[PDB]
Amino acid sequence: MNIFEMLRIDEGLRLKIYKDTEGYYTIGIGHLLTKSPSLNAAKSELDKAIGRNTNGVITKDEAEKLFNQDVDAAVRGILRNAKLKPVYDSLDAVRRAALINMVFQMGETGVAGFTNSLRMLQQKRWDEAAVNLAKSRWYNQTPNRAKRGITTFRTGTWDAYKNL
Ligand SMILES: [Cl-]
Ligand SMILES: [Cl-]
Repeated sequence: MNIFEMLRIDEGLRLKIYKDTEGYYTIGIGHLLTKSPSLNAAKSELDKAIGRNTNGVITKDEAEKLFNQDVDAAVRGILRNAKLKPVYDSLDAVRRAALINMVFQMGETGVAGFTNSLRMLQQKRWDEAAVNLAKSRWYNQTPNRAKRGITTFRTGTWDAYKNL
């Protein structure tokens, strides 16, 4: 298991523009296009992202290319973030993947906001961090996904994703 396989399980793959859990236009493997309510605005962002007149539909390879870019960006946002970097550096390989997943899902800003949980993860207080992570809009709005990430931080294994 690795970050790519992990996120692909969590986000799925869709080749036509769709609306995410928050109702925002997205495509591919969880690639957010825009927060705007306009489909045209989404189609325009899509074309700009792909480099061609897509008409709201992309191919598998194009989906994968956005994905590779998105993971890369997530990793880079963590390393440039003063609050995130130290946490990430302190963690083992499996848990690092969980942190990338959260950033990919909620942005660097969103995660950096989990001040207390981050401090607990840095301290390696797994059970405590897991309890703190659950006290969030993130867990209440997308519980199954959040549970998978929380278990990963708790155990340091890929258990929550094997079978999926
Ligand atoms: Cl882009
Ligand atoms: Cl969920």
